[PDB]
Amino acid sequence: LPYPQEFQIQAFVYEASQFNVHTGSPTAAPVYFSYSAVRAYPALGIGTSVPNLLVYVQLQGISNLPAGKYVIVLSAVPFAGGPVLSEYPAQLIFTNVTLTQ
Amino acid sequence: TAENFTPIRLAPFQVPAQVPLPNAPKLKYEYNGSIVITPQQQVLKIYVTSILPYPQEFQIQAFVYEASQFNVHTGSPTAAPVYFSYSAVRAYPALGIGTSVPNLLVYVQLQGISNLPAGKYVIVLSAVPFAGGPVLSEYPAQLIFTNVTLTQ
Amino acid sequence: STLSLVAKGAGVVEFLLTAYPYTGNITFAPPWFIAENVVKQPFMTYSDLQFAKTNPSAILSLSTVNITVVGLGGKASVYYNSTSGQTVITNIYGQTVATLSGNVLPTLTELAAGNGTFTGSLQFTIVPNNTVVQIPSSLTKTSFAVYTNGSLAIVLNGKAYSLGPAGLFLLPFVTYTGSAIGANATAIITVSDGVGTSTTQVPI
Amino acid sequence: AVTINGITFYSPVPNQTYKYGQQLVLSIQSQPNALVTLYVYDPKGNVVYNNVYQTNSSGGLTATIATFGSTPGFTTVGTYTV
Repeated sequence: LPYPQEFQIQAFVYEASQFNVHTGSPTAAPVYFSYSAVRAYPALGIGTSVPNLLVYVQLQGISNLPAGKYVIVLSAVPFAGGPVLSEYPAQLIFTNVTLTQ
Repeated sequence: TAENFTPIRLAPFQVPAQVPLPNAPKLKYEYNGSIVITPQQQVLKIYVTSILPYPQEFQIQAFVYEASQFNVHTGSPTAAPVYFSYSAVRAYPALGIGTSVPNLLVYVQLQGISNLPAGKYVIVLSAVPFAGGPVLSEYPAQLIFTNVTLTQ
Repeated sequence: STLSLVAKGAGVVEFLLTAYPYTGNITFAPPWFIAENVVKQPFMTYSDLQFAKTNPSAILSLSTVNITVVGLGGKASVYYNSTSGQTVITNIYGQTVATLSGNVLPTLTELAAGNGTFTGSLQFTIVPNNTVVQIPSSLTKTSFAVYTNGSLAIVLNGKAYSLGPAGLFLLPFVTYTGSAIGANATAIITVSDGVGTSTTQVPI
Repeated sequence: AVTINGITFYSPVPNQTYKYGQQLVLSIQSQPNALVTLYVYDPKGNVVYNNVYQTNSSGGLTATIATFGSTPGFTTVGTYTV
């Protein structure tokens, strides 16, 4: 279904010891908060863009943050003014991630 | 070969990448017009074209820069440590031939600056393979908007 | 004296907005659902109580004095009240918002002799009411000023009646910092930059 | 060599070790008429060396950038991010 406008995959970085890695929830403060304004492609012209995105979720310190067992909560939250998301998942959590810097 | 190969170029939304204007060098291309943004956040509304099925995805690199810091004698901004970002461009992850998207409207993202200044801006962009990818370009990839204004 | 009553289920609630969407293009509709805290049973206060109070059940008739439509907050109802003789329609504000002469909703009645089960089928559009919700300049630095998500609005015979905020009903909605966000709103985005402050607006 | 983003990084490459009076080199395969505004971010988050260098009309460049050890803010330990 079409979404043409801006939303954001809100990136909140954590360790695996700052994350209870079974319940899908943090047990601490972000160790980085940054956002990725995702101007998602319409479904109104499948030909003019495709509504199945790959997003390179952007963060300003996780190529500046060091190697180690990280966990990131990626939240689909609208940059408000944009249509609805998520008839569910509303998030994707990587719970065994490994940064390398 | 040309089953997959795929030239890919950047051009404005003011003038399509469907066909770009002959003010573009192959070795440069400062667009002599403007990005006209939507001012919600500064968003380089453009087109990109991928022709043939493209099996990997790629990038539309992007960096916000002061116009007080600009060298107009070679088309290269001269400074401004501010914010940088880039877009994913998906067509499809096609398993060979038969899955292509001809026109891709890409509204390039920069956002996450909010403690560093704004002003009258210049922004360089470029159709950018994924890390020395497949062979793009009959040009221009390189898009330097001489007129941008930043909003945080 | 009050005697034996067979009562079991009752009506059926619909969970799509049907027969007139309010989509910006009318052709197209997304998957509306009225929010499903519906505690269940379109409340079945018999027309023929005196019959109830004697004989156990047969084919039994109802003042359709309610149809439960509970959501996140409040409730709304579209109920054929067989003691006024007309379609009483109420909303989450609380009030009777329309009152439509004679039979123009069908009567709920029992489907068998010995039963307690009744039907339900409802048709909606959206007519919005709006209400600003402020969001900080400590996040993206673009202060969002966001109008309330749409407002549910029943239709009978092609005529529309406000059932109230669709951010206390229509799912999926979303929240950014507790701001109801979904169809037929607007955010005035007060874009505060090193240039100053502009103010654009984005329709939802 | 690694072709970071289409421009062929020949130098810097991620992980380079330097000593007293040793040189940072800039050689990258650019598209012509390119500048590189080159920022040596020190471990206190500051550009102790900003300088603007010019690539040549071919695609290439071999430039000497910054002489580390021979200038103040490089005379003692620690990690930079160019």
